[PDB]
Amino acid sequence: PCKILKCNSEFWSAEFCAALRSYALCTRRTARTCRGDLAYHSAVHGIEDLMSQHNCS
Amino acid sequence: PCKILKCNSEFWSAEFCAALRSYALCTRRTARTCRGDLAYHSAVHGIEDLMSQHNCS
Amino acid sequence: KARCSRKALHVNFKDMGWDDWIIAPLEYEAFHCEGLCEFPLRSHLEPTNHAVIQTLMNSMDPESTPPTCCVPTRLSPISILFIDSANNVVYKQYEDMVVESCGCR
Amino acid sequence: KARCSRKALHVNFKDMGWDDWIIAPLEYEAFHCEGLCEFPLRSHLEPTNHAVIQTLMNSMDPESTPPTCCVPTRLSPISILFIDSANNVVYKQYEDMVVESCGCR
Repeated sequence: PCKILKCNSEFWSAEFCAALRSYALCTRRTARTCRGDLAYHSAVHGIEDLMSQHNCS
Repeated sequence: PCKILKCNSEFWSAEFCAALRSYALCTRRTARTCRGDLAYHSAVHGIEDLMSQHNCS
Repeated sequence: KARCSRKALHVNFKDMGWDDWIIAPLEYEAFHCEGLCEFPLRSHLEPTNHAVIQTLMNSMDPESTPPTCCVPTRLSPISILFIDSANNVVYKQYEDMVVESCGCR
Repeated sequence: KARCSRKALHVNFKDMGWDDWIIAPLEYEAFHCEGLCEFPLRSHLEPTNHAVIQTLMNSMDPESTPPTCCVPTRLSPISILFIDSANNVVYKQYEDMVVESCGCR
């Protein structure tokens, strides 16, 4: 059912934030199925952290 | 039966080699029971290694 | 520079923004493992045959073999109450949540 | 500076003076684990809930939480033939001898 481990193998395997927003979209494409998996909420919060670190507008 | 894990908690918890020979005696006090345990042969060979490292006569 | 041992690690779900889905608890003691894994290994570490062999080889020649690492070898669960996808409240026993012993692997 | 992965580790029993009790084999491929365990964790690492949480916290603040470690998460056995105490030849399946996957713990 849940498939956040593909985003964990897609973003993690790939100066601007044109890629971090791609990871945010990868995680939000399954914004319902992974309500329970620790790795889903961990990846969402980590994307939030990296969003306010490299200054992404 | 085998009790080398006490020598692994006696020597490891305690300039001269008056203590390494004590570990050799601790291991040789059970020179038969632990014929099979990987940790016994590992400790014997490690005592041999440390014997020819700090120059123990 | 102390042996591989267990240390305090406090987990606060509010700090992680998981307040938006976790009901209770909001924080717990998880612990973490930290320390040197050098030869010889202690009884309470109770390691794997491979861990023993790798440690011994690292002791023989640290250039050809790197030391093992200090990690959790026994864990306990905790029970979390949350709201899942279908807007249902769930009491679930999540496993491997509290480090209970450390060892070398 | 690469991901937590499995690497070659050759084990030679003659080098360890275990020729005095091991009959066969005299050497085997054991592998070892090595690599960075940073956020996020890969699918093939398949880690523990605690490992996930500790990694995420290390990512948030590396000063308050240290990263997890790269260790063996699945191992296979090998069968060794030796002479024990009672001068008896024994074919024994020793477990956790060959690293088969690495992960973060």
